[PDB]
Order: sequence, then C-alpha cells, then structure tokens
Amino acid sequence: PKVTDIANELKQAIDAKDEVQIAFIASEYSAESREKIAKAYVASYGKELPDDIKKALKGGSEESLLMDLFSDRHEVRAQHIRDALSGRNDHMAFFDTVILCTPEDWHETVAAYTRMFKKPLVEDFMKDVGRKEDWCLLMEKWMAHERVSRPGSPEDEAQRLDQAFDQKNTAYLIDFFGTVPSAEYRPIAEAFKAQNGKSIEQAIATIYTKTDYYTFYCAHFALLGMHRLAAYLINCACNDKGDEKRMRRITGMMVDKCLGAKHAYKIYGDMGTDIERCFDKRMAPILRTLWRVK
Repeated sequence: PKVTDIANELKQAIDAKDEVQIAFIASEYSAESREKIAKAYVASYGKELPDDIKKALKGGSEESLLMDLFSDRHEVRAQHIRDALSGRNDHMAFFDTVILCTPEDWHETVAAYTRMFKKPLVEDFMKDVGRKEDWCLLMEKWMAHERVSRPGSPEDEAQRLDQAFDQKNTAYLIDFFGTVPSAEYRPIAEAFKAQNGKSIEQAIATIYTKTDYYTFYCAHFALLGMHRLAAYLINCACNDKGDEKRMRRITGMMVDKCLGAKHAYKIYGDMGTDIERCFDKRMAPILRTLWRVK
C-alpha cells in the first residue's frame, strides 16, 4: 500500500478512536516505514500524526506509546533519558534506554539530546550517576559503543573471563562486557558454559548484586541479542505487576527491531498469556498487537 493510503487508514482509526486499530497499523511497519507514513500524514491532513493521536485518545501510557510509534525514535529515546535523570536516577529506565539500543540509534539519540536540551547527553548522565559503582563504569563504556575484537579464541577468552570472575578482577569484567563485540560474545558464552562449572549468568550472580547485577545481566542478554534482552525486560515488566512505563519505553522505541522476543520468551512462558494477565483491559490488547502475540 502507498504511504498516502496507510495515512488514510490511520486517519479513520484516529477518528474512530480505535486504539487497537492504531496499534495494529503501527505493528505492520518498521520505525523507518512509520516515519514515511507520518510524513504522508502531515502532508495530507496538515496536522502532525502524534498530535492528532494525542487529541483523539484519552491518555495514559496507551496514548503516549501510540504517539511514540509515530514520532522520531531518537527524540523519544532522548526524552526518556532526560526523564530518567530528572529526579532520582531511574535505573530501570537506564536499562531500557542505554542497554537495549543499537549503536546507530544511540548515535542519533545523542544528537537529538543536544538539539533538545543543548547539553551533552553522556556528560549529563555521568554527572548524575557518578563512578563509585561497577554498573556506572560499565554504562559509561557501553555508551561509547567502541567494540574491539578480542585477542584469543572463544575457549581461551572464556577461560580468561572465568579467571576474572573467580579473582573478582572487576576491571577486566567492565572492559570485557563494555567492549566485546556481540558476534564474539555468543561463542564465548557457549564455551564458558561448556567448560566451567557455571554459565556467565551464574558467574554474574556470584559476584554482583542489585544494580551491578542487573546492569551486567542486561548487558549479557544484549550481547546475545537485542530480542533476548527484550524478552527479559518484558518478563520483568510482567512480574513487576504490569509495568506500563517500561512497556511504553521499550515498545515505543524498539518493537520493530525486537520482534523475535516472543520466541526467546519461551524460557519464561507464553508472552501473549503473560501480558494478558499482567496488564489491564486497555493496555494489554495494545501490547499484544504490537508484539505480534494475539
């Protein structure tokens, strides 16, 4: 279908105030494609698509999410990061915005942040986070998105990694998780598991607790695959009594890139069923539509 025709579908769904229908249309198209659609929409009707959505819907995280899907995902992410820093540091939001992110999207987000707030994002972040804990240090290095191929084979690398865990050489840990390329991480994690008593995940649990723990744990999933981190962060939202704010962050920014989440979710259960239980009558059908698990 032509973008003008999709824009018309959206017009009528908005007029109908049909939330699931807006979610369904959004779910059909990637972030880039939804940008094209939003362009056709404003040309056709002379109003911005997120502005029309906001005016048509009641509100709550449902409307915000739907708006986000037809907004600039880098401005969206940048504002989430601002929000996470505006009060007490929002560590959950940190995971959603900093760790569940491709380097490309991060780069554009940093540019959006300068445009929106006339401040350097990373500087603002480290200002409020500090460097007194290992999670802070990993996040700083993560944001650099400077991945560096590792010297040895997967088995040699897993052994050095294991030795680092066993000796609590946290400096090696921060540098490893902060700079290892994802493509290399997967074979390393497999070799680790195969040769050592613990898997990498169990090793993390042995040395870290609280925010350190969750930061390295998210990093682990991220390196395995963004859809696998997505699966985990959706399960967390379900378990945290239907965390609407997290679901809005990760769905609004990342749903198109993480649609494999439903398959990776099988280790926790049935994603569709879990969303059904944990989220209310309005939000749940929206999420299940977007994540393609009706």
